[PDB]
Amino acid sequence: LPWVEKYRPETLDEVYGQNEVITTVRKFVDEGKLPHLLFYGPPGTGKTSTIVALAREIYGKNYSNMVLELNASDDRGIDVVRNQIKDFASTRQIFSKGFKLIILDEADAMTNAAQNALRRVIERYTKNTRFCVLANYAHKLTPALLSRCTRFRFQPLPQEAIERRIANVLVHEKLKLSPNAEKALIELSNGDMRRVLNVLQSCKATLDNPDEDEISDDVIYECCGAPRPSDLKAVLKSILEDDWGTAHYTLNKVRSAKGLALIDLIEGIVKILEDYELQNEETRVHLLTKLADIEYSISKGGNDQIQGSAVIGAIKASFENE
Amino acid sequence: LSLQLPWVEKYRPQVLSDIVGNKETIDRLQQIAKDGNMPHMIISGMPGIGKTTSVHCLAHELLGRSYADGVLELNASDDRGIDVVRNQIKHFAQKKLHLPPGKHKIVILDEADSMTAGAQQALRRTMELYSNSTRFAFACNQSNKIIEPLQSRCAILRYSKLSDEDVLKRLLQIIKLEDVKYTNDGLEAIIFTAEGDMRQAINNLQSTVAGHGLVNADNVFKIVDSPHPLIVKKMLLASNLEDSIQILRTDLWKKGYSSIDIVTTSFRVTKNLAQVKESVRLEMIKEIGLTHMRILEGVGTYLQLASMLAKIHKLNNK
Amino acid sequence: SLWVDKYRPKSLNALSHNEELTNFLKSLSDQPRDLPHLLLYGPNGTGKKTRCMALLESIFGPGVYRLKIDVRQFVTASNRKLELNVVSSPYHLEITPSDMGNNDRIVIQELLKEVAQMERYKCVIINEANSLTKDAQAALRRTMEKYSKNIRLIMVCDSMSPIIAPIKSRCLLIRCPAPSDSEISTILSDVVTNERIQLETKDILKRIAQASNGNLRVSLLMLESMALNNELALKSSSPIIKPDWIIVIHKLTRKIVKERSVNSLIECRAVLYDLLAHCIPANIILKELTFSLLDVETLNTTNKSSIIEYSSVFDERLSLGNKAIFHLEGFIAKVMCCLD
Amino acid sequence: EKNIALKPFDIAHKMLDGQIYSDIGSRNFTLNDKIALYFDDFDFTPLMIQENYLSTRPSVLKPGQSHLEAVAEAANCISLGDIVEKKIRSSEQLWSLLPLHAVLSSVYPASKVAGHMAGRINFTAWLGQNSKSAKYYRLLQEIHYHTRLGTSTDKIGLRLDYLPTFRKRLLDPFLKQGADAISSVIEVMDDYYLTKEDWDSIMEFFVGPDVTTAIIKKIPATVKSGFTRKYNSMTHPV
Amino acid sequence: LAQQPWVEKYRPKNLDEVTAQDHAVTVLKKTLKSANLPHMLFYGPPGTGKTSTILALTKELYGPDLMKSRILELNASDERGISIVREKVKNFARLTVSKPSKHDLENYPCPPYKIIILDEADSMTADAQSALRRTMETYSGVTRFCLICNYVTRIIDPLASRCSKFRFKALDASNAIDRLRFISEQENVKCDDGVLERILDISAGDLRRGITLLQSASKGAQYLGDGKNITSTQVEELAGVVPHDILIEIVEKVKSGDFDEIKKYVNTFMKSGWSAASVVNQLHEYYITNDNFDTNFKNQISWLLFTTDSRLNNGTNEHIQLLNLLVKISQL
Ligand SMILES: Nc1nc2c(ncn2[C@@H]2O[C@H](COP(=O)(O)OP(=O)(O)O)[C@@H](O)[C@H]2O)c(=O)[nH]1
Ligand SMILES: Nc1ncnc2c1ncn2[C@@H]1O[C@H](COP(=O)(O)OP(=O)(O)O)[C@@H](O)[C@H]1O
Repeated sequence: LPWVEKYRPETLDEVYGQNEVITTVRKFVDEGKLPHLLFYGPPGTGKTSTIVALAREIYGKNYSNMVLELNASDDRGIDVVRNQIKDFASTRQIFSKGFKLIILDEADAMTNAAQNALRRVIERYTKNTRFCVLANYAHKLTPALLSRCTRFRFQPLPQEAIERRIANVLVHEKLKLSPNAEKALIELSNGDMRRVLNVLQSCKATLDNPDEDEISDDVIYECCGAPRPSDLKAVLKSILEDDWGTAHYTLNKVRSAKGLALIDLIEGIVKILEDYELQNEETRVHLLTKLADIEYSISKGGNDQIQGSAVIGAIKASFENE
Repeated sequence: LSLQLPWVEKYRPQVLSDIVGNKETIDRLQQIAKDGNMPHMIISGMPGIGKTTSVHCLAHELLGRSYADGVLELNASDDRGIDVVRNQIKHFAQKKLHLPPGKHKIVILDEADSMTAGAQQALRRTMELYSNSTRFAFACNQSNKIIEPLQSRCAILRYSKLSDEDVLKRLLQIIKLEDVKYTNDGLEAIIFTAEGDMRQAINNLQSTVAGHGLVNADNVFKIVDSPHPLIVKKMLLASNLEDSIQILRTDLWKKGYSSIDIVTTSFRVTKNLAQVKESVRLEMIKEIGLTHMRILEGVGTYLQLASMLAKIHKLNNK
Repeated sequence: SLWVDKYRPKSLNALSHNEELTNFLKSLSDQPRDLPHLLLYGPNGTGKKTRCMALLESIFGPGVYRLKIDVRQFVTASNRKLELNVVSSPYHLEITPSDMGNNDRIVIQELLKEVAQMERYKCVIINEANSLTKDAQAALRRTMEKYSKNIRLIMVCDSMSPIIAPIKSRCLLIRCPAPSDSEISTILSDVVTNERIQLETKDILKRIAQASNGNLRVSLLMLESMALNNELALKSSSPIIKPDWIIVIHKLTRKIVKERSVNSLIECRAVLYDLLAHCIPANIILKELTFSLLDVETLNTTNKSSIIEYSSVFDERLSLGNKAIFHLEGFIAKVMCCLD
Repeated sequence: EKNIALKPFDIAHKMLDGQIYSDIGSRNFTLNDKIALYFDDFDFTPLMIQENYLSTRPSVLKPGQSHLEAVAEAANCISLGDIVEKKIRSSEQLWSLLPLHAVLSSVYPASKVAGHMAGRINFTAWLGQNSKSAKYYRLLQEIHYHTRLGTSTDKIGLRLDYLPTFRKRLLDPFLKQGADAISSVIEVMDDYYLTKEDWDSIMEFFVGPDVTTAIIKKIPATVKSGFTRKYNSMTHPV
Repeated sequence: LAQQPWVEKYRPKNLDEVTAQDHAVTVLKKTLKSANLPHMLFYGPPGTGKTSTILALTKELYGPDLMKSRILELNASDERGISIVREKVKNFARLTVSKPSKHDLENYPCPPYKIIILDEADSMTADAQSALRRTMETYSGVTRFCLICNYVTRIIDPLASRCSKFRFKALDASNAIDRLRFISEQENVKCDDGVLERILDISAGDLRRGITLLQSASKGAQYLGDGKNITSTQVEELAGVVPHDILIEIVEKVKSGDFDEIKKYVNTFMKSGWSAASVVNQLHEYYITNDNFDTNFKNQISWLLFTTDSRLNNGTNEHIQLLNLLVKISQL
């Protein structure tokens, strides 16, 4: 079984907090003013567990007949899920009273047309059906769909909570993790517990020694497929200190041998440069503006070698200001 | 269990006098209701401003009794079928009903501009065939997208974004009806968040009342999922670029706020910086809009926000 | 029967300039069965379409010139109706999918699939391949992979840079340089001997070749225009005849250089509106205006550098905008500011 | 009724007023009010601003700044606003960029050249010119379809290169020969499947010193009658 | 038989025929020894042997004949979008597994699953990769995925976690030139001195593009029936590469700095039909890797070349952009 299914926060106690959403939804139900809800935030915060707990509390024993759980992104397509929703909302039992809840998961994966169709369905069946929409990013949803639903945002888990959960997973799975590897994993996951669990499971799988070996930060970075900080630091040092030929050769060699895309290299270098203590502010201004221009140009295509040399020149020229 | 009735649905306007914004269009619709002769009309404007509500209120005003059965609502982009909705329109129009001579059955179609030229021609033929019994209302975003014959036959009504005064009046009416306890800063915060969006303003008011009971700035911004305007203001007005980048990195990017929300709040806050000269504000708005354009094209990274802050700082200190 | 069209070479033996390219095309027609997909790129009016048609005539015979024109109707998503002008022969098809805008992908897919199903093979000539959208070019690559048995594409473009690398890898790149002034003079001399045109001296043909800037079509049409104006007797003092829009643009350049003010800018706007309304493309206007400004002898190096920089900026803006008069007026205003 | 047509004029006059851009005017009429002015009839406001921003006498000029520099900056911003409008109205439906388009097309260029109106607020000429351009492009497409078999060119090449020589071959002979040139003109038309409607359409494309309206009007009516009679009296290729 | 592309004609047949990818081949051999084959992520410089190695592994797994039925080859960048690729994968998985014969079962391991190869995976968007991960999870019982890409960092973390990653080293110049020389000798291609080196330089070490260019040059030399050696000018012509003499002339015109001379030369140059993008690329290569220019000059010229390339990528007039670029460099 996947490690995401295990250690799932199936109870409100395992929820990191932010129970204000739960209390507000409870008061909405009590006051008879429950709107179409939209829960969004980092994956694995427990949105599904929170909404199923709310549904259990609201209805009681009659859960499956009044609550329908669906994934907005599914292999059967838009027509099948639309038919499911329409037949669930249209049908009424003998004891039909109140409202019926429909939960959609991973709604951000739908196309714009599917989202518009879902919005129309929500508007049509709003008399007796209340929709709860779950997504990872609210901005990926169409503005028309966002207007119907009341937005609730889930904050990312605090680093201490993530560390505690990681320690719990490690002690349950009998895995020994280096502190550098743990820091790298926390940084890469940026608060996504699903990413943490997937990477930990894959790293355990890849070890030649299933239990005795220690997972290093190198293994974590290989498993995620992410630019190692050492490579980016070497590239930045070569750019800042070596002449143009050496810097050009080093950048091309590193980002071709290690398979680092130029945009990921730019992102990593910007992350590293933020910790520098620059004497002149014009250095930072030029760095940020030129690197953003280069990244935007990369998004549109263009010549890759020219863009790499542009990165080298932008970094070299800014530091002339010291 | 009990029934659910949100404030947005509860307080949607019914009569034409309930609508607050678009004074000229509402006056024209009231005149049409008064003289008892509805012509074919096309209503156009930016999306999400509630154009269909105006024609629904017009239908309610015209049909004193036949409002329940004399109104048909359809969506042109609905994939149930353009031919299907056209056949339904034909069936509804051919279904005569007892009415005073000056009135007609009303059909409201949404997203008319997205229809093809052939579909618009077919609808024009249908409207001509049943012009004696059923009148048509087309809701579109771009008026020029609708074919020329439909524009010439119909009367064009233009719908614009609601001003902050109209939103304030509607919110005050809802508060008086709902005995909501509030503060002036809270209503200012709600209006600031919802830029002319009546639905979003009402939803935020209801959510704040449920969550905290008192509508003040802190409670409103706790309920509202956008970045807090004070944080964005501190980021924008910081005299040191390091301070601005630090505020961004710590309080907005690491807090999970999307880049779209950050740039939108930056645009809103910059527009209202009264103590900054308006030329400087316009330069800052231009930079914020450039980064917004970059984000909407799929870049949307942290580096774009950092560059926006760098350019704004360069403008601020001259 | 204009002289540019009456004396167009109808066969590979009738070509007169770029002998190496003619020999290469003759070699291609020697093995029709394994004909590669072609991509011809070069300056406008140099003979690319003529050479494509001559190669088709070499492969299939003179029947390629029995051209009939038809309109094909296609249905897109959401049931949009499209019409594409397809010039056909019993052996080849000619299409300009860029005329359909962003809907060129579906048109290309449907038409190429239909032609492959109907069919040793049938040649499809795609004009202005450089202006095809990237999705259309990907569809073209897919059709090249799928229907290489029955479809051989001959794409013609003026610049091969907008063409995507996957298409470039699967096609034979053919470079068509503009003819030299000597070859243009020879062609014009052949035309004037055929049409019995008096010449005081052959230097008139050299002047026409120089004024045409390597555009053979323009040179032939200019020769015919000059001959008609002088009653079929060209003299050494006969002025070079330029098109109406070029004269208007040169007048605009003189106006901009002479007076730099807001009123001058308003009148420049009126001129630009006149040019755009009569089917002069905005990019053409910008290029001609820029290269007329750079030829003014009273301007110094700084002025010309500023002019070319502003031209580059506003050309990029033209390629990304909708209302062209906005960008043209911005460019003219910037140039007026820089000239002061 | 008529006030609807006057709304864009009122908005353009108000936005180009130089009083609302001074410090006191900015306090009394903030940036929110200006963007709200844009959002009143947002279809025509950018067009009106682009039309009328050269007709002002600026009072907001910076020290050492001329009127020409201000209009250059305004034109640059108007071009950027046009790019933003294209990206808004395209299939992406980026309607969240409307305030940015407001600033880029209406408020900022007005800020650069705000002042007294030297003259009258003229309606935008871009709509009529766009309709005219569309009509002429349709005519050029029809002519190109008729003449595609005989000419080796694209539509733009037909406009830029072929049409002047077609003028020399189709209209010039009438001026010097009169009715005697009808046969040659008809022969040239037959070689390219040009109908008399196409002959009328071709002469409308010329600009500058090559305009043909007065020249055609000056042609004797007998020559035109003979031309149309001879064309109608014989069969033509299709 | 009909003529076949030399790219697919000279692919290695077995894993032992992969030349320079010792590490990846060793790890794949160890994985093949195990009965379970995980999802595979192949990454490295282009034209290093990713597709060749995965095809050789498939041939060893299934056999020469059964391989065709068990393999679906896709290209995520070639397709219209996510829907078509995922529908094709769904149809391939729903299709019944081919029946292996007695010979196939006894001579090769013949694992029950079917291998799906997706080329240019890094070109997919994040949504496309997430949908691909969902599809892989749905049909993980009977299909094993292989993702071929140049940059592993362009693949999202959830999708990259499920795949064991194999790193392919860039081919050394000697090995690539020896492979090209072997291909030329096998196909009887007469090449002059430095022609294969020029082909490799033009292809930037990409052996796929190098082989394609060599085959095109061979065909062109076949058309020109003089029976002479292929020359570097011909391969430069076939790749759309501006000759070095024209580049030197451009450099000299920029060095002199006269605006009118530069404008005249660019006007003459645009009539020859050479691609402006190739000129910008070769100017970047010339100036950046040149020891006769100081750091400040290269700092400025990198930004100049970047701006010109960005404007050229927008579909602009090549003449104006090239003239602006050349004029700006002359002022440095
Ligand atoms: N006499 C002669 N004329 C040529 C030759 N090549 C091109 N032309 C002329 O150039 C004109 C335009 O060539 P065109 O087919 O439009 O080439 P393209 O527009 O560049 O693709 C034709 O009308 C021909 O008359 C040639 O080899 N000999
Ligand atoms: N290690 C290698 N040994 C021999 N030939 C190779 C090697 N790598 C690539 N090639 C050659 O490259 C050609 C195809 O390259 P391919 O493997 O498709 O590139 P990619 O690595 O991008 O998939 C084949 O003809 C093959 O001969």
